[PDB]
Amino acid sequence: MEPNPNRQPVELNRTSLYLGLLLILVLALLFSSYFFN
Amino acid sequence: MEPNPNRQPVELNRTSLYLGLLLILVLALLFSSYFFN
Amino acid sequence: GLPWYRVHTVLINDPGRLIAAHLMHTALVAGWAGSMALYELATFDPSDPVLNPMWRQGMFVLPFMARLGVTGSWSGWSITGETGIDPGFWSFEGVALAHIVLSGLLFLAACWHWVYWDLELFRDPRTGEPALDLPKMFGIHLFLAGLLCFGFGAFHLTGLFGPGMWVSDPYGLTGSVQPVAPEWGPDGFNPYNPGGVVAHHIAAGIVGIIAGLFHILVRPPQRLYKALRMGNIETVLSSSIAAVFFAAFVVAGTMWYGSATTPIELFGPTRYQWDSSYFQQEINRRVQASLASGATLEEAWSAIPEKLAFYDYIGNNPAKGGLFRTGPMNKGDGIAQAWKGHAVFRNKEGEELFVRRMPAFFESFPVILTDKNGVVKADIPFRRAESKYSFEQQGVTVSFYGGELNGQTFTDPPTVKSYARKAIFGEIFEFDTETLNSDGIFRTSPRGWFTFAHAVFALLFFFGHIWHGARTLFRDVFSGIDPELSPEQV
Amino acid sequence: MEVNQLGLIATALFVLVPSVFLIILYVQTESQQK
Amino acid sequence: MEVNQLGLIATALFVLVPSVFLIILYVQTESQQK
Amino acid sequence: GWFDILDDWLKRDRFVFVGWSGILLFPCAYLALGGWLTGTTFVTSWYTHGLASSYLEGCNFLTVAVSTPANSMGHSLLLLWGPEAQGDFTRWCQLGGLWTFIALHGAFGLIGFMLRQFEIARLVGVRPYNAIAFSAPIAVFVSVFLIYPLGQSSWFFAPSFGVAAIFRFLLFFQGFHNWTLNPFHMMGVAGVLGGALLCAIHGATVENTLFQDGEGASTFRAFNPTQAEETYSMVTANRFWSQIFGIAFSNKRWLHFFMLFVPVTGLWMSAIGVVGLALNLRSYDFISQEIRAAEDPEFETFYTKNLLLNEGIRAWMAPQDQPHENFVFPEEVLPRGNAL
Amino acid sequence: METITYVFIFACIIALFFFAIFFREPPRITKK
Amino acid sequence: METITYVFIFACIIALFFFAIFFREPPRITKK
Amino acid sequence: RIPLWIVATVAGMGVIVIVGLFFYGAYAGLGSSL
Amino acid sequence: ARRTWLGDILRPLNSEYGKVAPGWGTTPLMAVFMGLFLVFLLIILEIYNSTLILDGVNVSWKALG
Amino acid sequence: SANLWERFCNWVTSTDNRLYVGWFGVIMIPTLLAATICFVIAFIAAPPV
Amino acid sequence: VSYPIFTVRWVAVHTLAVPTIFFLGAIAAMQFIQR
Amino acid sequence: GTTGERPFSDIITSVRYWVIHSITIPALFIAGWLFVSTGLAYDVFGTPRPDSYYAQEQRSIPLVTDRFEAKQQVETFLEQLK
Amino acid sequence: TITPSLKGFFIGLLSGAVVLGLTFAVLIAISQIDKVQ
Ligand code: CLA
Ligand code: CLA
Ligand code: CLA
Ligand code: CLA
Ligand SMILES: CC1=C(/C=C/C(C)=C/C=C/C(C)=C/C=C/C=C(C)/C=C/C=C(C)/C=C/C2=C(C)CCCC2(C)C)C(C)(C)CCC1
Ligand SMILES: CC1=C(/C=C/C(C)=C/C=C/C(C)=C/C=C/C=C(C)/C=C/C=C(C)/C=C/C2=C(C)CCCC2(C)C)C(C)(C)CCC1
Ligand SMILES: [Fe+2]
Repeated sequence: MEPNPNRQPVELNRTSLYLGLLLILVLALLFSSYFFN
Repeated sequence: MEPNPNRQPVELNRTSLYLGLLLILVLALLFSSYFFN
Repeated sequence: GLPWYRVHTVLINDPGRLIAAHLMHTALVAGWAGSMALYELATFDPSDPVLNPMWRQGMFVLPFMARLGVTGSWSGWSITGETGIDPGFWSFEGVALAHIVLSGLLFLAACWHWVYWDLELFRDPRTGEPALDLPKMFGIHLFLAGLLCFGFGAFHLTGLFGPGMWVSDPYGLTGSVQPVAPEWGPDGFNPYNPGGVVAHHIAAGIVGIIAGLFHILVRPPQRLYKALRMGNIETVLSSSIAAVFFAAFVVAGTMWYGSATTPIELFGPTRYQWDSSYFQQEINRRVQASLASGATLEEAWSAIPEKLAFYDYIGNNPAKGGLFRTGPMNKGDGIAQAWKGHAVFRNKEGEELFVRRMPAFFESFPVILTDKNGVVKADIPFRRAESKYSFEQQGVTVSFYGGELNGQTFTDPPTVKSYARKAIFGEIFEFDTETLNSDGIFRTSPRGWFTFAHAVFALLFFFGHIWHGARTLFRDVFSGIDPELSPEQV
Repeated sequence: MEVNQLGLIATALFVLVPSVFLIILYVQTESQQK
Repeated sequence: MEVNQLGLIATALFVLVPSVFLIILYVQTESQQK
Repeated sequence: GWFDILDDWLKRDRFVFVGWSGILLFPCAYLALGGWLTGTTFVTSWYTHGLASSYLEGCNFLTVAVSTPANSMGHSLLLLWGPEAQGDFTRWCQLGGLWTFIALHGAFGLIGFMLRQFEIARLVGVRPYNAIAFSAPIAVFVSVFLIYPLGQSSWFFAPSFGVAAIFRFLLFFQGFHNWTLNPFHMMGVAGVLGGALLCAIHGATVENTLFQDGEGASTFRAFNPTQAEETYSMVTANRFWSQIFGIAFSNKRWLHFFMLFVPVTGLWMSAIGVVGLALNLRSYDFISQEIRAAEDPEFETFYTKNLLLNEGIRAWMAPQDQPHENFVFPEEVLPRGNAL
Repeated sequence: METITYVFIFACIIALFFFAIFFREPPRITKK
Repeated sequence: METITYVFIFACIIALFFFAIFFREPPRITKK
Repeated sequence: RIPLWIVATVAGMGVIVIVGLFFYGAYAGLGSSL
Repeated sequence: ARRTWLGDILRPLNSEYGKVAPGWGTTPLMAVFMGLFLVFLLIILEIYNSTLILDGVNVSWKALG
Repeated sequence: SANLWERFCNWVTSTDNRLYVGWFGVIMIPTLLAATICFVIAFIAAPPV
Repeated sequence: VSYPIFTVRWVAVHTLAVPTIFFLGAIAAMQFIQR
Repeated sequence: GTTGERPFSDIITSVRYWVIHSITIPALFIAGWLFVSTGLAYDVFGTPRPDSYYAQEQRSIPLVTDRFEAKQQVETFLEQLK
Repeated sequence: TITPSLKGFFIGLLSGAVVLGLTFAVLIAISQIDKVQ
């Protein structure tokens, strides 16, 4: 097979990881109360 | 600071991933019964 | 390289893997359908279609399967409550089975189309580079749609070569799958007439077949092809989404307001039926009729079919409930067992009182009793210090007619107040709270959930449209702008 | 107390799954040569 | 049935956590230039 | 061709740019603003809510409003020439026709306006991130003034156009929907409150990290309208916050995108919450809390306290807030604490 | 709930199987 | 069980905080 | 030619007058309480 | 590229790529059905909203059986 | 076509198949698919025996 | 320059200017109604 | 920085403008005033006059209770000298 | 056939077209009175 020429690499910098995690965690801190209801 | 010269890169090939997952999944299929008891 | 939220742009012009992608998607949606069914079949109780129907057991997929014919199980039972019936292969199990397989096949297909992404069919003979002639495709697809649309209305809904669809009386008591004859008259545009759902698919189907051919032949006017940046697939998206959310906002409305497409015996009552005391009026009408034909109050009320009384209970109003009040309606008030009967309240003077019902808006509501003219005669006081209408001071009593408590009367204040406290919700019923370990807090019906989910998705999809649309008409200025300083001078 | 049984796993998977996603990327980014 | 309440989350985390580990590595390996 | 000539004229750079969009924007936008200003001073809400609602009756800028139609009307579009008003204008006014007028007109006016942004952007050749942003205010208007009442019994329960008439909409949602306890509303405020922070903080950060490009104290004149160097020390700003807050920006492109995201995402969440309040699918209670409060009379949280406040709001307001229900709540049935 | 968990894991192993057989790293000779 | 869940996430956010402040990517000037 | 600064201060007082009439009307009109 | 049986049979259907009609082609004719559709929707909408009543059409759970 | 059946036999016996469906395979592959599918369904939903 | 009079801006300006004053006049009269 | 329109500043300053608007502005004003003071506004908008909220005795509100026969119902509300 | 509300619908469908008319009338006209280049 021919190596598909439409692919690019993917990236996520350190800050984005942090900004990411902060969002996930706080959302969890916000919705957990309603999940346990 | 000086870039610490004791670091090497880490690797996990595709087969290892598979062999890994196979182990994790089947173990889970083996212990879940006892977890739910 | 690519940011996380762009990883899928790797397909913007790789028709092969784009098909490989949509194949996997379809596989998952078909897969979900199959397996969500099995989940319902493993938990749905057919033991009683009257007081414990699918819409009380938090069933979501099971109704959509009955609306088009599938109303039986290989195990013998059936949605309408009949026995000895032979659903054939197309039973709920069957449907569920089918989807699971169709998913597996679409999977394998998705795989093949991924590895063999560079088929020539996607390369333009002229430019020798990947390309898809959108305008002609749309024509093709649209032709197939209308062709299938036609068939659905023509053979399925009509019964010609199919089952039909769900049809019921004005008070969901007789409902079932029946062949529906078309309706091209004016009343065929009435949402509550089944004939309209048939005619539509035949008419729209044909128009769809016609319109399709046109687009397979006539080409897009230069002006347009330029304007609506055709030959650029990320615009087919912008338009599709706009249609998809349009469709969405509509189904959300027909589910909430009701239509021949969302029958109460499959999705539950409507909040507006409770608002206008819909079922309350049908009951009275019947009861007063029985009294005319010389029946006693006992006989009159006893004639009222349980199912009919059940719809006249606020615990089936989709407007009651909460966002995180999960599960079936049964985890709320409990599994309905029987109708205790109509409660008639009277005071020492013999006068008949009436319990002011609970408006959907109110989580909690006070117990107030008035006569025919609406004069407050009795109530349950907050501050007893100066209560003038306490059930005690008024000698309020309660009597029942037809049902569990039929022929009985209760006069001890506590017991009287208990039922009065219950009358507020309409017809009083007997629930089994044990089984599901209910908490006694109202939950909404599938009608309610479907309506909420789709009203949201739609409003969310609008943003998708506005976003993708923009990104198509501004592809050039994407990544940024450049030079000159013109502005304020034509 | 009288909470939801699935509350725990709903919160757990809600935290892990997407966090796990990010981490998978960051680390794969972090380890790209040059 | 009358199973353990934590059984579900115990099995879930037992599968995710270590699988998640591997995947993080594989993907970070996979994306190393040359 | 006339079209390109029609175009030509419209897209002409005037004082107040018209454009194709304008053919939709200006007619509606003016009618919406006009209808309000009309009702605000002349039309009454007597036959609709048993309320005086215009200057002509004695209402002031705060108490004035264009009240919703009766509950009898239902979700009727209430057209001037519809079954209700029957072409008559005065009747139309008294049946709250001016509400659906302002609503529906203003609705299209917001479509036109966003289209304008889209159209003007294209011409000037800039990116449409001003249009994306404006989706948030649309969602709000759409969900609150349309989707919400569309889920209720009628337009009567939509927010009436007016200052005070909006405060009761707030109080209502508290009392009946316990809206403040809703996860989506919270995100909402988090966005607006947090968005009003970014605004303030970034502004101040810039004005006090400026380079000196003039000899005056009033550094406003000292600005180069024609780009070139950064007018403020982005490098100094970074170090500042990095030492006082611990975290600090360092990519103006991201800092500015962030400023779009925060308040637009917030408003979107607050919308979803209301879209659920339409079906009354609220975030009213916590079941675990209620169950313990039932069995145990000494368990008290700031949550239980609030619910009692709601009970009072509903019981004391409902009568004159929902006339069509002919409510009569005897003094003895009215929930009340001690002495008060 | 338990049934779902058992079937899920099983389905995941079968998924693995597929990928392992048809999406392995091609076994290259000599020049590896 | 719930208490544990609430405190955990909180403890996780504070952990994040730490790493974000003291283990960020050093902000490099011009030649970036 | 009418000097701008006069156009303003005249149109200015003119507004304080009308808006002030409104404020008076609050203690006499229908918007009163008497 | 990679031709295939099915691929060739379908080759015609996908080839007329950039092919557009000249000038304002069918546009005006299209702009008529569009206006018709717009009016069509407004009708069925106003019928559902009971703004446009028509003896024979009873927009309720009734008119059913 | 060099002869359909002649080709068929050349494909089946082909040593260039990812999985060598043999002659025995022609009996194997179907029987094993029946066994597994029935099993998986039985083990999950079959009733008391 | 040789500026024109009736322009689009003019139109706009008046659609808001004319009614406004008409209202400010109306309201101003209301300040005297009583009972 | 410019377009065809004649710079407001010039116009708001032109003696011609005021010669026009000293007439026009107060005109509109006195008109609107009369609109209210002649009781016309009350009829154009069906707005009750201070003595037209209730009938002398009645203390009930003229709440419109049904859409289609609303206009008819409203008219009847004006009947009881309301 | 042709009920009062149906008559009103035409009245509104007609009074609407008119507005679209006069609007596009005026526009197309004034548009073709200046635009030199
Ligand atoms: C949208 C389609 C849909 C709909 C309408 C329903 C509807 C229903 N399902 Mg259901 N279901 C669906 C999809 C859907 N399902 C799917 C895809 C699955 C597979 C996972 C299931 C699996 C499922 C199960 C296993 C069960 C149901 C059940 C039910 C019924 C009970 C209602 C419920 O529990 O509400 C619950 C509603 C919620 C808790 C609301 C979720 C809202 C979340 C919290 C918002 C998230 C916000 C987000 C994080 C914010 C971030 C944004 C920010 C970053 C910008 C109900 C009829 C139950 C049933 O059988 O009843 C007997 C049941 O047991 N469903
Ligand atoms: C072999 C073909 C096939 C068949 C016969 C069915 C049949 C069925 N499916 Mg189904 N399904 C299929 C393929 C099929 N599916 C595939 C490939 C998928 C994956 C995408 C699904 C996914 C799926 C799900 C997720 C669900 C079903 C469900 C159902 C059942 C309810 C049907 C329903 O009401 O549809 C509703 C039909 C519509 C959505 C209307 C479509 C009309 C759109 C809005 C118009 C599109 C615009 C159009 C192009 C404009 C041009 C038209 C022109 C004429 C003017 C029914 C038994 C439901 C069920 O109850 O679960 C088992 C269900 O939840 N299916
Ligand atoms: C019709 C469906 C549809 C389709 C096919 C696409 C397709 C696409 N969108 Mg998209 N989009 C849609 C709807 C759709 N969108 C809607 C409704 C919105 C508004 C909410 C958006 C908002 C949007 C934005 C803001 C962007 C895109 C982008 C893109 C492109 C890159 C996708 C990407 O790599 O994501 C990557 C996906 C992931 C790695 C993250 C997904 C995480 C989600 C949010 C969690 C939920 C997962 C869950 C399974 C979803 C359930 C599905 C639900 C609908 C039933 C791609 C062409 C991007 C693009 O333009 O790039 C330049 C881009 O920036 N879209
Ligand atoms: C162009 C901007 C614009 C837009 C989009 C609207 C839009 C609207 N106005 Mg409106 N309006 C405008 C300008 C505009 N207006 C202006 C400038 C004025 C001042 C004169 C008004 C004054 C006004 C009033 C007084 C009222 C409205 C109302 C309405 C709404 C309902 C009217 C309706 O049913 O239309 C119907 C749509 C059409 C007539 C479009 C038809 C287009 C087709 C292509 C022509 C076909 C004609 C042909 C004869 C049909 C052949 C079919 C055959 C079978 C008979 C609607 C939202 C009503 C409302 O607010 O109710 C609450 C209302 O009472 N408007
Ligand atoms: C291969 C094959 C096969 C098999 C197949 C199968 C077995 C399949 C399965 C499949 C499946 C079994 C699938 C499933 C799917 C599912 C899904 C896809 C789901 C999803 C979900 C979701 C997405 C959700 C979400 C959510 C949440 C989570 C919460 C919130 C809300 C919401 C809803 C959003 C056979 C043998 C036939 C043969 C051929 C081959
Ligand atoms: C309704 C309607 C319509 C319309 C009409 C119109 C369009 C109107 C307009 C109107 C208007 C357009 C009005 C206006 C008004 C205004 C006013 C009345 C104003 C006032 C102001 C003031 C008072 C000010 C104040 C102030 C401020 C705010 C700031 C600070 C300072 C001062 C103090 C200055 C039509 C017929 C179409 C149809 C039917 C319906
Ligand atoms: Fe800035």
